[PDB]
Amino acid sequence: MDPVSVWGNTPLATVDPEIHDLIEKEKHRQCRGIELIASENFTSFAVIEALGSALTNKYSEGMPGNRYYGGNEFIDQIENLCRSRALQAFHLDAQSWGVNVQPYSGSPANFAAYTAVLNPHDRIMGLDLPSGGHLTHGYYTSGGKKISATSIYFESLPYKVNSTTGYIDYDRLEEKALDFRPKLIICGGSAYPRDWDYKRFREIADKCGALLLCDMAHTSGLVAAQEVNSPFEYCDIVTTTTHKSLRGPRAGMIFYRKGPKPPKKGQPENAVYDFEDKINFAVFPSLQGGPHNHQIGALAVALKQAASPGFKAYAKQVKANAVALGNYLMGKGYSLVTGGTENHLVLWDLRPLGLTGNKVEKLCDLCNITVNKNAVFGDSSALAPGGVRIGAPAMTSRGLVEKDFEQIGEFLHRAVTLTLEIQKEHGKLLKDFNKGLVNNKAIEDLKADVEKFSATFDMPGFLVSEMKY
Amino acid sequence: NMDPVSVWGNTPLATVDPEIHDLIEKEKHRQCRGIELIASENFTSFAVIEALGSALTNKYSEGMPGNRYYGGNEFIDQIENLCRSRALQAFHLDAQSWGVNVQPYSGSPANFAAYTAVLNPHDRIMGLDLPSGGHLTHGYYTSGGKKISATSIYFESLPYKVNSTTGYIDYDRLEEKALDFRPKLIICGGSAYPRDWDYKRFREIADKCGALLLCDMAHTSGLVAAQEVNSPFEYCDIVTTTTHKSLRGPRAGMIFYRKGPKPPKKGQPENAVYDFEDKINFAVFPSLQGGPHNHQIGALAVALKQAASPGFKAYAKQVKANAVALGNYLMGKGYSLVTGGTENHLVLWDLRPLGLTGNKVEKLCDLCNITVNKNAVFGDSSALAPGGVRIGAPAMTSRGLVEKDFEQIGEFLHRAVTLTLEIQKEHGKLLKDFNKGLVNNKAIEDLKADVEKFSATFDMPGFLVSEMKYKD
Amino acid sequence: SNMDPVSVWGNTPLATVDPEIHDLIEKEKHRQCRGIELIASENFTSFAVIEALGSALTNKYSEGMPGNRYYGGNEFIDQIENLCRSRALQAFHLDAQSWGVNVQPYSGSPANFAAYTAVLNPHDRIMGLDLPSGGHLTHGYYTSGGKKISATSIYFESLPYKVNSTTGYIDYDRLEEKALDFRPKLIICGGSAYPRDWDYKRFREIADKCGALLLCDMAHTSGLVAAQEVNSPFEYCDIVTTTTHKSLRGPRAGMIFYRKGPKPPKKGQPENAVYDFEDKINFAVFPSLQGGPHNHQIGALAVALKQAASPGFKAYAKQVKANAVALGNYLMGKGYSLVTGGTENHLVLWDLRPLGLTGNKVEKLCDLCNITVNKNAVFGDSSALAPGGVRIGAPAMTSRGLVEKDFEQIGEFLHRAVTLTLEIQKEHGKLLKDFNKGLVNNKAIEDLKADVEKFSATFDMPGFLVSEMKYKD
Amino acid sequence: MDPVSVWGNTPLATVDPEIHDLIEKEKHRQCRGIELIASENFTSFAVIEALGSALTNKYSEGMPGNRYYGGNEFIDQIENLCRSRALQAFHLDAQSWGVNVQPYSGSPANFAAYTAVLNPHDRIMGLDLPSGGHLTHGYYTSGGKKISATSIYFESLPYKVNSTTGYIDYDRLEEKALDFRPKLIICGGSAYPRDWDYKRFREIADKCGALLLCDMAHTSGLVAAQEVNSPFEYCDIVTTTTHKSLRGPRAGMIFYRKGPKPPKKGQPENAVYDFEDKINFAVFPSLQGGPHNHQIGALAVALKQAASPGFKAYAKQVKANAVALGNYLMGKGYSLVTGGTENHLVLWDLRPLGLTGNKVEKLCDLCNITVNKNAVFGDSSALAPGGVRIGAPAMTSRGLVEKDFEQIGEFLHRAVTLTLEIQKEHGKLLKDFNKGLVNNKAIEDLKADVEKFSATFDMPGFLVSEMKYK
Ligand SMILES: Nc1nc2c(c(=O)[nH]1)N(C=O)[C@@H](CNc1ccc(C(=O)N[C@@H](CCC(=O)O)C(=O)O)cc1)CN2
Ligand SMILES: Nc1nc2c(c(=O)[nH]1)N(C=O)[C@@H](CNc1ccc(C(=O)N[C@@H](CCC(=O)O)C(=O)O)cc1)CN2
Ligand SMILES: Cc1ncc(COP(=O)(O)O)c(CNCC(=O)O)c1O
Ligand SMILES: Cc1ncc(COP(=O)(O)O)c(CNCC(=O)O)c1O
Ligand SMILES: Cc1ncc(COP(=O)(O)O)c(CNCC(=O)O)c1O
Ligand SMILES: Cc1ncc(COP(=O)(O)O)c(CNCC(=O)O)c1O
Repeated sequence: MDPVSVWGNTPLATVDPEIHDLIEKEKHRQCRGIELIASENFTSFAVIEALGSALTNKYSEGMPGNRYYGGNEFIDQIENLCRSRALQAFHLDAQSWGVNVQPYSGSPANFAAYTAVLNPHDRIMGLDLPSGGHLTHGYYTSGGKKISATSIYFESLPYKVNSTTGYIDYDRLEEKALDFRPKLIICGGSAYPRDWDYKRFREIADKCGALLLCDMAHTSGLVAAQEVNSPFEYCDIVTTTTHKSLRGPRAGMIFYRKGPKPPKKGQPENAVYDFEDKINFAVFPSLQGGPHNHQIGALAVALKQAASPGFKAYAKQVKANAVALGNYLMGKGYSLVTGGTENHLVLWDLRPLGLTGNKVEKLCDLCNITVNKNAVFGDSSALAPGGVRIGAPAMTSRGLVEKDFEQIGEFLHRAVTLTLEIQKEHGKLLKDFNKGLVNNKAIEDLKADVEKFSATFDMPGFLVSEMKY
Repeated sequence: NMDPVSVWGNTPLATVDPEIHDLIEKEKHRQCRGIELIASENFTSFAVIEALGSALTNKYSEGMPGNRYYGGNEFIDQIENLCRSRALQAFHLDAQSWGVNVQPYSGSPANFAAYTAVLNPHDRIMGLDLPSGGHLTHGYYTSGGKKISATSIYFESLPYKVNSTTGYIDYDRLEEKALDFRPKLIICGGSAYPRDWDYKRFREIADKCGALLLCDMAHTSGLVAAQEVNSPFEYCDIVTTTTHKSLRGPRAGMIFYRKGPKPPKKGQPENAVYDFEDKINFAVFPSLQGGPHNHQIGALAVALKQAASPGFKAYAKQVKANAVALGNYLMGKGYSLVTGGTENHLVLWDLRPLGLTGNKVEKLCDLCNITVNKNAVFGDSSALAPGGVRIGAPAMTSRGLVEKDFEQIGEFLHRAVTLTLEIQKEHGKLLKDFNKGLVNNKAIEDLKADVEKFSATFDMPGFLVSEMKYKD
Repeated sequence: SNMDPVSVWGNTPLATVDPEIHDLIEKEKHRQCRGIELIASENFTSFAVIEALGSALTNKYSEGMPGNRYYGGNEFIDQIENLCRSRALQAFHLDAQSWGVNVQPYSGSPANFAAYTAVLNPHDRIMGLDLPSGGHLTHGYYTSGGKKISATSIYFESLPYKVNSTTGYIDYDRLEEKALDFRPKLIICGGSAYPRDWDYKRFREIADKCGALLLCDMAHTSGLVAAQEVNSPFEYCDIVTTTTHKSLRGPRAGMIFYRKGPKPPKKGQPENAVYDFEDKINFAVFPSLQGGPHNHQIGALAVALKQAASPGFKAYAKQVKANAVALGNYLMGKGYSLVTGGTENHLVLWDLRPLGLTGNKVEKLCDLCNITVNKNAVFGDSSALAPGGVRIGAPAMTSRGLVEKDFEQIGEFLHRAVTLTLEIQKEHGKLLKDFNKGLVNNKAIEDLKADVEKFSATFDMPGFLVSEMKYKD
Repeated sequence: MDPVSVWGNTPLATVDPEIHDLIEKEKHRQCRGIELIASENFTSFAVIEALGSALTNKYSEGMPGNRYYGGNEFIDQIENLCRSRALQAFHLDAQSWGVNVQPYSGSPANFAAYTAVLNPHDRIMGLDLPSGGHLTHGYYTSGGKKISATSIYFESLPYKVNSTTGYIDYDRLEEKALDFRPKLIICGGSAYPRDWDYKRFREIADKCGALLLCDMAHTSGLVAAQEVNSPFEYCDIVTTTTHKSLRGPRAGMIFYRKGPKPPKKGQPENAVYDFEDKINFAVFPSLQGGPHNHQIGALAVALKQAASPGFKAYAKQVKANAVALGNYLMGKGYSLVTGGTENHLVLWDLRPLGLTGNKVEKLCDLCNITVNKNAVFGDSSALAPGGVRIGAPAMTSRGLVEKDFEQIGEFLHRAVTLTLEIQKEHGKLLKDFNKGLVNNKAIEDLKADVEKFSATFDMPGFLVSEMKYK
């Protein structure tokens, strides 16, 4: 065999220079560009140290103090600490709320949450994907093609935003819920630029007999910082990712109510919530196997970080940065969904200009401007949807303030002005528009300007001064 | 006022979070000061860990390489491409005949994705019964009818069993059951089965009943990569696996699927090609998962390189030799091993002839720094107090232990079980009474000290012991 | 310990084998011709139909299709079933290369469940008219409280469409909107208490927009359809189901019509594409859902389908519609509220809530007066026990020969019944147990029963000779 | 409009001469041949008079006293009498049993019974169709094709008879039930020639947690006459048709337990059965609409007839006739599944002779001998199965006794010998064999002998001229 030191203790740069080289290049990409994917962030080195740790070695199926394996003395303390810090980060009373921190990621957390409270084929309603909801909110297409497993194993009827204002159509939602009678109503979304009227969602849920779940994955950092409405006030269950605005590792959690139910006509006195055992069982043994304890430890670190005054100031800045970027784009005459934002992102409708989102995402990516084409209301094609989604969390984490985001706006303005000029000269068909991308001097200049701008800012997670490139 | 970036973002865990830092340091200590015998556990390499804890965690990359839903994946695509190519290479697969998806978060998501790819809800599956050695996700429901795995809720499961006396898979009963039940999918591979699999026979059975054949090689994938056990790829349509067990990688999953022309079947169009790739990819994303965890994928690409090396082959040989040597020691003491030995990395130990349940042995061992898990054995209904303990060699073999060290582990386990027997005789079989013997017990203290001394004489992969906070 | 002679058990009349059942049937015969039968789904079928219904045809097992049976001995059963199917196509003026029919469903609800089983997998999506809006149980009925009632809401995923709250007409825009979000595999039209005709053309437009199959359940108006007195669903629907005992005036049975031959031009469908319903629908009926056909029903149905094709039957269906209108006009001449303010078919749906009444009260008092109706849900109802309406149909009494002025008398009898219901309620309270107290020893109920009976006995009765009947007064 | 008397009172022979002629030809066919379909019977004129009556005109959804329509004063009394005569015919205590008599037929009864106690995709086990079970007992084929909706809306795992004895393999049933964990186990069958160990079925159901349902459709008449084991002693639910050995109209019935549950380790004290409301709801409003009241009335007549001493003697004779036919066939060296019968039918395995049942059924049909081809153990083809099923109820109703059924045995022996000869001349292929079914002198002679034989017997189901006084 090989001595332990050789295969087991040698650094990555020697054991696997090919992968090491690719990681170093990805590290250089991350701080040499403008990273505007609304679901991305740059997590802390401390989170990354817990992530890449011996915690990966441990099997710990079960719950702390009730495991299927020996050896979990410290894994249990880690998971317990993570759970308690999660309640604290979101200002929850442990007698009123519990949390499962084992979901591998956001989509597993939602599927487990649904499995906990729903039987196969029970009805759900979530925000329609083109209106800003997530895949796992029951997404099938307007052509009736079932995409998400949440529209396969359950019966989805999505609700939509107002086609002209972009705000959730609460009236239609209530009418729909009353006809369809969902077992579960989901709120929260992936590309909705406004806050959520959780009070109205509760009102509606109560009127049709549904459970109410909020998926706060995108805004969970703003929620912890109390910079947006808290779903916990009104929802039975709250799921979330931990890697977005929360700035943690890639993981999920499922919060659930505990204790006495609020008085409701038709329900016994002393009625208590009964989510905890079902939610735990749905994560394990129903759906997952071994928890990823390096994720839980990393999560515990990020949850402590999210409770700090500094994180709260970061969340304020994210919102202020998104507003300042949005105001810049509208000041150039561009069209934002709902005409502004209340959170970390803006949804920018490109159809009034003539372009689809893949065109500007492709050109932007050539300029080290990382966005993602994103569905907008009415869209039927995931290849060429009508908009781009831009978020502030990632570059806010690198220290940027409003003026820097106005310069980001300026770069996007240039990128889109180039996009239209390439379209007005080489056509609207895709491959014909690709022609204007090869050896484009204005792209190279925009790229050079973007790299120059990006390199002026700090980078969490790792030392620029030690990276290979 | 926002924190300066370095203050929250560039400072070490030791400073940002002393509590978690200390707990990770205690766990690192616990990992090298005991004997780790959980068959599904391993100690992965520092190189794997360096990729796992990396900026790769920052990137959203839904889709496939070259077909993503986000910009910025120039290097993610190369890493995932590399990871998939090394996966095929590790298992000696022709890329015209096999593809792989390396995005599943873990083994259970890999299986549920593979099922979702090829099955509609409520379709029929057949896997090894859990008390016979099969995994949760192979359709586990209890002998009392209680649906446990979601793979028994969203699909219709009919488990097959081992022979009640011999402990080997009853292939005749499996075929008879399969022909009556008519499953869409037959699953092989196990979690607590100590023998190799007659995959050729599984193929014949699957052909007779029209079923797909999937092997879950999570436990033995390391031995398969080293060609130390039967390869499921010769006969199975689909192979799922985890990567953190005998394969010694990160925690992740992998789905392998055939590609290219299908073999001849009467009633098949000629020039018929497999059609798994698109379905399997689609099942993983956008059907079930969201963003890949690229730090896992990167770490996996590193582990797959390490598993394709001569030293890993010799590791896999040693793992098997250690399990055998340990099984022989235990059996020499009169202990019952299911199937009377092993052909892989684990032994399944039936404690019932001793008048013991595995939770008692597990608890006592844990106090002695011997880390095992209680395990169901044939006929068990209690997951709380099943009739067995399961012992594996991958983890301690990765620390450099050879047969004589595993005979020593056999003796420690012998002492552990003898002690458990003594506690029970003094205080009683009830768990509340038995626990009364676990407190201030000098022989537990003594066995623990002996285990810690033995365990401390071996190297540890993954981190430098000279660097750890708790060296004593 | 000996076997009875065959004739003793097997050839003796009901009147001697079973005096108690014979007497009860004689009392039901008396009941049927001595009151006013206004249940919209009831009719009085012919003696000829009844003679086929009670026949040796009941003795035969004939699973399968004519010429492809699982039993021998079907030489004549095959000819009867073929004649029934061909007469079914002819009664609805269907080209046999464009339409086929299955005449084995035991009744209307089996017919629908089979039609759905043929074209749907379990949990597939369906949209039918909401029951309080006029749709049938088997059209996906679950309550506004979310309780699944019909198995069609258990084995399939239902989303009902509704009428406009104020007008009572189907809200076609809301249906289209709902269909586009819900994406049903099947849209159902036809109803049980919808008093207007159906815009089948619009249903086809909606169904094509969402890629759904389109099925019409014409159970209630099938007689009016055969007579070409209402819109024909066959122009626009893929599948048409129906009972045969309602306005069609036959036995209790069901039928499933389905298209055959080339499919009309649709972008995305291959050229030379043909319908593929026949095998699927037959298989759903048998072996999937039913066992042996009820050949006495099929024979009787064959008789009814011949009778439905006659000039006299078309005149019947015109008189049914004229009678319903005359009755509706009389009722709203008194200020009563009919849903949609009138009718285009055989029934009216009478919303009693503006009177402060529920249908179960009116139904109970009517029954005591020999006026046979049924309480019936109206828009917004949640209670099947005490719904807000009563439904009145013309088919049964029209079959006894009643014309418009007779139906205006019926309206007056109904007006008197509702007035008495109001007085009993005013005097005895609105709670059911208190209202019931006013139904005992009530002279006006006695008087109205007497007037109804004397009116009722002035008309003929199909199905049996009143001159042979045991209870002639 | 036609006067009422023209369209509505004129007899069938004038309104519709075509259908009248076909019915008359069918009556002639029924009394001129030998009717051996085990599921067929000749019902009484009294039953038929109730079936063809003004009861067909009434809508009566709901239960007696709780209808969705007015006017049910007398339909309620008819249905109540039907239900109580159903309990009486099967010697059931009304405190311990209820019955729903609205199922349109046997298959509707079973699907409703299952819908009452099962959720979609719940697990059931019934006797495999080639082993003798019914379509509605979860039938999918050995090639895995779902055939019955009971294998589509529910999850079926059939249990089989012993391959070599033809008797149900109870040990394998138990083993299967323990592995599969069905919610419902069904017993009773369509082509099983032996009685059922209901005691063992109860033991197996108690052991795996399942409800136990008997579909007694084929033997219900023998059950009412207490000539076979009663399923009611051990089963939670008993479904049945009424038109087979029970000699009634085509209808279904669902019996269900009521009252205190028998002592069971785990069940709370004072536990009561809770089937009634669920069974009623499953029939209506879940699955059916309006009851067919003319069937309910005709059923009430048949149930009174089934309670009689003469019907008990009929049931004895059915069983004696099946035994005598079975012994005659075996005496010719033919193979019967299980080597005999304990009920009304014999299942005849034609494979040892190189024959499939469709050939025998076709030939027999040409000779006015009405049988049905029938699957036997191992069969995959429904078109050309391995056997023929022969039943005694119908001929017995015409007064035939053991010697008459031995002559039937001889006609069957002649028919099969004649089939084994048309297959030497013409070949095993259907289209080939089929050529010998035209201008066959032996077929013609056999048909004439069968005719002469059948014409010597009485026939129920028309009115006797002397009784034209009442
Ligand atoms: N053969 C085999 N052994 C194995 C596993 C496996 O999948 N297969 N496991 C990992 O792969 C662990 C055991 N996984 C299990 C998880 C839940 C239950 C179970 O029956 N849970 C019920 C009862 C709980 C109780 O009794 O306290 C429940 O959760 O309610 C059994 C085994 C370790 N050993
Ligand atoms: N054991 C048993 N015998 C019985 C019946 C039964 O239900 N069970 N039957 C009454 O209860 C009749 C047979 N009923 C059957 C109906 C359909 C199929 C069947 O498998 N049909 C397929 C194959 C068609 C073909 O091969 O041509 C199909 O319809 O697609 C089999 C038997 C008479 N004998
Ligand atoms: C055969 C098999 N398949 C899949 C899994 C699941 O892997 P994850 O825990 O990553 O989901 C396991 C885990 N079994 C763990 C054990 O046997 O102890 C397994 O044994
Ligand atoms: C609202 C929401 N919920 C759950 C998830 C799932 O997280 P995972 O990818 O870890 O499964 C996402 C991810 N959406 C990513 C994006 O909006 O770009 C999300 O936006
Ligand atoms: C056991 C059994 N159960 C139910 C039925 C169905 O009855 P209906 O055909 O009325 O739906 C049958 C009919 N089997 C007919 C035969 O054996 O020939 C049956 O044999
Ligand atoms: C539209 C419609 N479809 C099907 C049926 C069912 O017929 P059966 O009862 O034979 O199952 C009805 C009966 N409804 C009766 C009524 O409206 O009063 C109906 O109105």
